[PDB]
Amino acid sequence: DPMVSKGEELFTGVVPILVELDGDVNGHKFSVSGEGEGDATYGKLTLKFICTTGKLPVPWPTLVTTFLMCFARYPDHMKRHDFFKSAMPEGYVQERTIFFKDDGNYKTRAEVKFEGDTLVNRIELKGIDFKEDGNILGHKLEYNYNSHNVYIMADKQKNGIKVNFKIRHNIEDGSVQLADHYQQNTPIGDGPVLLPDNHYLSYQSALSKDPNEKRDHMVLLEFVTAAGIT
Repeated sequence: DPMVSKGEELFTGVVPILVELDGDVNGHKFSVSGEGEGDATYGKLTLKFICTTGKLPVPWPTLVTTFLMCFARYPDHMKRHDFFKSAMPEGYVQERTIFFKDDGNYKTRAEVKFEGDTLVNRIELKGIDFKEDGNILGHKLEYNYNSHNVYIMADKQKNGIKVNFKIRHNIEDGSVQLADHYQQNTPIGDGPVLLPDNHYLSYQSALSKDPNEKRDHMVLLEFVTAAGIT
């Protein structure tokens, strides 16, 4: 399939990644930069993020889903369903509204595309209605992350896809904070894209720190694999 071979071709080796994010949550403005690489053949990503404006006003775990589905590993028999890579190199826009249960919500807009040989993810984030002593602004989330499934379905009306899933953030008291994610992806180019049948992506994530880094940061490792179609 010429289309599959196209995107595939762009992600055959290790691809350098650049991440830039500008956010504002409850009047607190901040910026974050991230770098790393992705290897779609194995569905692996490795990134290091640094808050360049000082201390991050929100917990790092809350930004994991915001900070690259195009690096997912799609089994051979599911390659014709890989919307993410078919939209490259022009890219796609990834929009979300993340609802934190009993708390505020994030509104994000990201552009994911190639700039030379580098995959860039430019993000704008707006957080509103957060409680001053809730789990987010109160920094009560643990520095860890659970495994989750992301459900994908076509949105032929917009020549793109709709995505939905719930994240469970562990709270320091043993309880959990739910984050409902509503997502929409549309291509940037006018070119054709692959619209998939219903399926999902399994995500495994591990968070760490760089013992040598004095700046507020986060090291993220992700494993992503497509599934749901026999």
